[PDB]
Amino acid sequence: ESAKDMTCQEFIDLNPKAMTPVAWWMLHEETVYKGGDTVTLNETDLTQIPKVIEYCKKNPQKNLYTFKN
Amino acid sequence: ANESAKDMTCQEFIDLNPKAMTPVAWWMLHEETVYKGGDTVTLNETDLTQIPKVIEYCKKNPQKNLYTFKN
Repeated sequence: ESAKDMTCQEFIDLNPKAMTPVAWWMLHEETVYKGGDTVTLNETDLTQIPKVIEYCKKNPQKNLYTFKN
Repeated sequence: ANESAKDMTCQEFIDLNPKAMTPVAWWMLHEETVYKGGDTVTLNETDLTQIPKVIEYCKKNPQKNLYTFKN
């Protein structure tokens, strides 16, 4: 029941108010934080999160975390 | 307007895909705070104790907003 177990279909079906935190976590957990003094969205997220959504629409059966491959 | 992560109600939180609860709670607890983690972004022991308290808070107060946990 971890985020790494979430499918792309589950991701695109999330309450919209959950999609940004979930996408952020997938993109950033277990990576170096490069975003500055405070935790915030940054331009990388502006460009990547829409790509995650599109990737998951095209590949709903794949796990969300396969975006990183 | 009413569609942002900051606007999530406690009822919405307890109704989430269970796989989303930890990332949503983490973001609520950490967004806009000073980053005090190590080299990489990981859960810490404060998250271990606080995230269950977030779940309990929203179960007890479904009418309140998630982000009011911080108050």
